[PDB]
Amino acid sequence: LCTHLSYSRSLSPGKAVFFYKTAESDFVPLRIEVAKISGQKCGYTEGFDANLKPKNIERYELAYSNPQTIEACYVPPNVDELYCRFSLRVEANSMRPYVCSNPDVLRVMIGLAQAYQRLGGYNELARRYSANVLRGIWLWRNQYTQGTKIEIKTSLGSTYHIPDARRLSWSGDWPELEQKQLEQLTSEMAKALSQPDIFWFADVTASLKTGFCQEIFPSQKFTERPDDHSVASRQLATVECSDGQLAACINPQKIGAALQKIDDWWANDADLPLRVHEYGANHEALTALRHPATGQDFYHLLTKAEQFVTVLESSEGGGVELPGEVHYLMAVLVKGGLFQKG
Amino acid sequence: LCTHLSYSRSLSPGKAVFFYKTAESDFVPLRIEVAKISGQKCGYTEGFDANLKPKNIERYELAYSNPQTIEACYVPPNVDELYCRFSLRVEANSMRPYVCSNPDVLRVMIGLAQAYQRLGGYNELARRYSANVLRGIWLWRNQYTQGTKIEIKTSLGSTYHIPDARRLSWSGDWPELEQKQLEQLTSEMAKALSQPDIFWFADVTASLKTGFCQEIFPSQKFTERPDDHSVASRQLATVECSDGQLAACINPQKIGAALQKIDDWWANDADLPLRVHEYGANHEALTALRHPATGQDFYHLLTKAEQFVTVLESSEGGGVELPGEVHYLMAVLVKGGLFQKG
Amino acid sequence: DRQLRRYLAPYSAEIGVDGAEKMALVVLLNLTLKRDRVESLCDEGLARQLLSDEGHITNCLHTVRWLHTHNLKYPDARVSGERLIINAPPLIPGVISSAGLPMRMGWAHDSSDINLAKLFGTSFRYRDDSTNLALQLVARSKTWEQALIGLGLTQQQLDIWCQLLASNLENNTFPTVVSPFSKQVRFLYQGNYCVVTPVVSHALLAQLQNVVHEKKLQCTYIHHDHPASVGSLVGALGGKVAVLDYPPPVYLHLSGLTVYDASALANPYLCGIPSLSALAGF
DNA sequence: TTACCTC
DNA sequence: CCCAACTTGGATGATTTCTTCCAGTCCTGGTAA
Repeated sequence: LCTHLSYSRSLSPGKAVFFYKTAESDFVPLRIEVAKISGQKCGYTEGFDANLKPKNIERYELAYSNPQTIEACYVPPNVDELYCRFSLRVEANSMRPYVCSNPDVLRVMIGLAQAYQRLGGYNELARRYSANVLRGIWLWRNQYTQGTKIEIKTSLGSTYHIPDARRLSWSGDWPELEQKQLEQLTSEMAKALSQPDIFWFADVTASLKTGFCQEIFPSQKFTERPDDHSVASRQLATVECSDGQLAACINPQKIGAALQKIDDWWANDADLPLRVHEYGANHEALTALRHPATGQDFYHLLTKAEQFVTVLESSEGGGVELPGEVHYLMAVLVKGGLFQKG
Repeated sequence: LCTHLSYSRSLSPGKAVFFYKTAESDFVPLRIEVAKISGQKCGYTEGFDANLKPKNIERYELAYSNPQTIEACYVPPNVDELYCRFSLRVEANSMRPYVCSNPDVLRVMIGLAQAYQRLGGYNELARRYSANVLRGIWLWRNQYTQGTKIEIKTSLGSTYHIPDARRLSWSGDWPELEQKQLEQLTSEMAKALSQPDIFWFADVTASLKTGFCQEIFPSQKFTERPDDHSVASRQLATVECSDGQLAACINPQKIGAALQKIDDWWANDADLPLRVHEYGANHEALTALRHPATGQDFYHLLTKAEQFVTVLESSEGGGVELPGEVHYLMAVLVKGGLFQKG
Repeated sequence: DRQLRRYLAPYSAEIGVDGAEKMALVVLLNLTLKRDRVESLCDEGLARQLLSDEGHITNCLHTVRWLHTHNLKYPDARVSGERLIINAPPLIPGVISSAGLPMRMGWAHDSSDINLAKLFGTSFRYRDDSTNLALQLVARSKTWEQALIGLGLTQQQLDIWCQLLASNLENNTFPTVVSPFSKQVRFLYQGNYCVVTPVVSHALLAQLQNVVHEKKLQCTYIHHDHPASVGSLVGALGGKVAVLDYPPPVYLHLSGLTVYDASALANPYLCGIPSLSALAGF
């Protein structure tokens, strides 16, 4: 390796905002409210000490409530559907290092990206990214609707339409006249990812049909423990509109974390995909699948490039020859960052 | 050389400010926001030591997040286009040393500038500066829009208009009715650089057509590593309006760093140009292309001025016969500084 | 080594010379020359040569006539008249004064005797007490006389000097008249008025210069122009003299009084709250 | 009427 | 009036700290031959 090496971020959304329409005004923001509640005194250490004698608590002392201050968000009465919208840009920006201090490293990283491009493989990554947009997984915990409709309009003049996204799986075969749109979208994106000087934009709007006063789940703020007994313990993220009103939103990197969730190349058993990570982090189980001790992480693999180019170059292409190790590496270069001080 | 020798800065901008219009008010500033995020534990030395056994880290220990504090900036919902503006002044100020302690050095520096002016040459420098204004490369990382429109007005009554600047190259032939405006602008500036007592001003505005909530990239401040965990690690540069509002901007020397990027006279192979520098510093590769060991730097070249004047004086001129070494030297004198202690 | 000159200075602790009387006479005689002419204070030859010069020694013997215990010129070199030699007053339990200190003398006459005065007026510890060369010779101290004759002095020259040296310390110990440039202040004493003239104690001031630097006390420095014209100690200190600095932490009823330019130097030893003798006066 | 000296 | 006020997992990685030449006076002492 070498002292300096960096790549930039080649795929990115802006933020998502919730709103609804009225008969007289086309854009009304969804907003949040704040309130004080009476909670429970419960859970471990409420009544225990290192699981020994359960302290010296009198029977009546746990019948008391525990008050708290929280923020919450609900759809108002008589609104039949809620809209959510965001924009997405894609750039062919993994073809070249943002910074590299070593001409011998540089010629190889370039040779590899090109060796890969012409054998196919950007189609593979594009298919995986495209599937995640049309499935709707970027709504996170708000997927539970009575019906979800997704529409996309790109800068090249195409239109895509999924009449109901509630049941499209990661693994399976999509119903006819939807499979068709996954193929077309893949082609626009596969190009955008590898050919330079194309200015490609997507504009994604989804509609949520909801319950009478359904609760909505926007991004939370990261805060420290409060000590004024007045400020809300849980706080939600909003944006300011041109006229000064506030609206609920989902943060950029939270939308992005969902879109890039395409990694099932480990252990020769696909299961469910992980968010691409140099160490294979798994947040649900609090562990790591590509721990350095296994030889399966990014940094071990980064040093084999000379051997990968040799294989990719010797193959004919357009076949089934691309291994999991090459695909993984390309996915990491797409989510660019700092690979330095070797 | 001698103990005192200085030139002043002959070409300079003020600063660039981002704003947008409303139906009721013409100047509304774009402003910045601050927020907490949850990051990744990743990269070398997170899990390694001299590339050997990756320490004694338990598998679960890398699945933890790494929080950070950043400032950021986004265009608010429903604004159709963003404006950016700055002013530029140019002075005929490379004809004479600001300070010189040696009468024999002085008569030579004067002789040279004049020998150069009358053979042609300021036209060449003016063309190169002019091309960079019209292209729009001073927007740095904000060039990726759905359309870029550039408009210029000057103190002599001229107006220039590039309806769409997104595709004009450093090297190539510009489309018709744009090539023409480059020629006209070159003429005004060639005079501004060479004749005294012309008070020449330009006022440059551009418009950016953007995405729904596209991110904007203003200048950053230079800071030291904090340890209070309360101050942002990434801080952005703003200005204060006369009414107290703040706005995002680009620093004067960051606009200037782009405009003066006209140096492809090294190694007899033009490639891409460098920012004019006495040692040819290359910021992307972390190196220097006119290292003193090559004989190609400013200081070696400055000592041959007596010989260059002789050639210029004997030559006919009016053609393309001037050597790279003479053009380089004049470019450095335009970005004046301190050239002493021989 | 310059440290030898430091330890023989009036502002340093006194050092013992018991069993070293021979080199003590050599060093002390050698100090009578300008520093630029002497490569060492330890050269026996130079001392034997200086000792044979009756004129040089005569000029040195003459300085004895103005040795004093209290210095009437200290604050102001213009004061003219006689020296003052007085034993320290009885100790008062509530007052810091020279009463608790041993006997010491200094020198201050025409400002050209800085070097020549050092032969007889320089003190040292001997037989475990405080003395100087003039006292040991006047008292007929045989050990010093035997070393001095051994260094080349004729018995007849010593027999004459013992007399002239003693004579210079036998009179003019109290001034005849009050000098015109001295201070005079008057108060009631035993039912009537008396005029008081203060004077600075040599022994007391010299000790203070050492204590404030060793015990780390709060202090400042007072400058004197032409140090040679004020005295032995002021010259040795280069015209800079240390004093204590202790400022405050800030029926007929008089309210709101303002004073401009009050004297903040209560006595030559102490800066701080103005002298209480002045308020009683008021 | 002249000069002689303190870290 | 009256009763309560919350457990947890976590707080960064890279390399650089400049230069030229200057630093004003004058009036303000006792003592001896």
